[PDB]
Parts: sequence; C-alpha cells; structure tokens
Amino acid sequence: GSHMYLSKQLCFLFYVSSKEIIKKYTNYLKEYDLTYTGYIVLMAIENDEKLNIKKLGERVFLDSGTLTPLLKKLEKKDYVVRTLQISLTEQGKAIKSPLAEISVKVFNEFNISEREASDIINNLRNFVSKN
Amino acid sequence: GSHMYLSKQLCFLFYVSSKEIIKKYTNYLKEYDLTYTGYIVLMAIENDEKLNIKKLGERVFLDSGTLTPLLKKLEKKDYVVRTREERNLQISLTEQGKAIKSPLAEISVKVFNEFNISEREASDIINNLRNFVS
Repeated sequence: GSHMYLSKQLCFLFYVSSKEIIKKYTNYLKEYDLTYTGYIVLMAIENDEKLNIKKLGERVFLDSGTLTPLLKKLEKKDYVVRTLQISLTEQGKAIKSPLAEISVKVFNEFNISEREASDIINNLRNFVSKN
Repeated sequence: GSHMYLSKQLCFLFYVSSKEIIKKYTNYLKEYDLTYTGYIVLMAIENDEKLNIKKLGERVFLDSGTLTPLLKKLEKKDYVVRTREERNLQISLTEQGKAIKSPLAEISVKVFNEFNISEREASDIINNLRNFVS
C-alpha cells in the first residue's frame, strides 16, 4: 500500500516542480513582455495552423475564461489573429524561434544530466499517456 | 538527444502533467469552494503549527503578493487564523481547518490513483523529481 504516502510525495513534487519551472520562465519572458501561459500558447500553435479557440483550449488545458483574455492580450501585442479561428501573425510566427531557445536555458538551470532528463521524460510520458 | 529536443519534451510533459493534475483536483475541490492552491496551503500548514507567513511562502513557493490574498479567503471560511503574536504575522489552522484536512487528503489519493501508474513507477517519478528539485 502506502498510496497515501506516495500520493503526498507526488502531490508535493509536481507542485514544487511546476513552480520552479514557471518562476525561471517568468524571468526570461519578461524581456518579451510575455507570461508563461502566453508563451505556452504561442508554442502550442504550430505555424500556419488555423485553430478554433475550443480546440486550442483543449490542447493547452485552458478554459475559455482564461484563454479568451489571453488571446485578447496576444491580440494587441499582435502575435495572433482572431478572425473563432486563431493563428499566428507574421511577427508572431517570428518570436517562436527566440522563444524556442528559452526552454533550453530554463531546464539547464536545474543542472540534471542527459540521462536523468531522458528518464524523467520517459516517466512523464507514461504518467500522462492515459491522462 | 540534443538539449533543445530534451528541453522541449520536458517543457511539454511538465506542463501537461501539472495541468492534468490540477484539472482533477479542481473538479473534486469545487464542492468545498477551494482552489488547488488553497488546498496546497491547507496541506502545507501542519496542525498545531503556528507558522510564520514568510516561512510558509518558502515551503509553498508563493510570494506574499499572492499568498496574502489567499490566506484572507481561507481565514473567512474559518480554516485559518492570522495572529500577530510581535511585528510579524503568524498563521495557524483552526479546529475546522484541521478537520477538513481529513477529507482533503483522501482527494489527493483519488487524484493520483486515476493516472494508474504502479507504486514502482510512482517511486521512480518521486526519486527523479526529488533530484530535479535540488
């Protein structure tokens, strides 16, 4: 058994891990005037993809309540185009390259080896697989 | 695996893992009018522990900017008590805060059982995450 104990540890560690990751991203994203979730949205929208807000909200796990305002924000900064069909603008498709360099930096700060990273990846792929 | 590819997979998998976990917690926490972060604070505060608000911010990785407004809400529901024992702000669980933590703990078990990973896989994840958080 001990599911109570394992559960508590998973609870804690997933919570702490996301907080530490997010915090480090916030630092790098400030220079682009973007939040963690806005960054996630921009990377989750493949270049030249015409998605409807509902489908986007399913991919990035965001309810319309937070998504709608987020899209408005990315609307003015002019990174996405709300015609509801959503897509990346030209300057929007642009930043996806330098933003793509930021995750490498954030995850290096945790200073884990390539093997450890690969093991974590394999564990999470399994944990999430069946949702 | 280049660091770019690995970082990308970590980015995605941590984001999704976290989101799938929150979702489930939110669904079961609604009937208590508690948010996932509210639940985290409640569980972070030990019963009979008159904790300093900043010591709390450290273990819960929240800044007082967001920690303060939340403590106020939990205080309204009579689960927590803010006492100025004497220039600092102390935080403690009420009798009701202690009681509710019983059913709240069962939720965390329901949440994770739903992912259906084995005890061994769970230990692997914990071990890998302990190291990651170092």
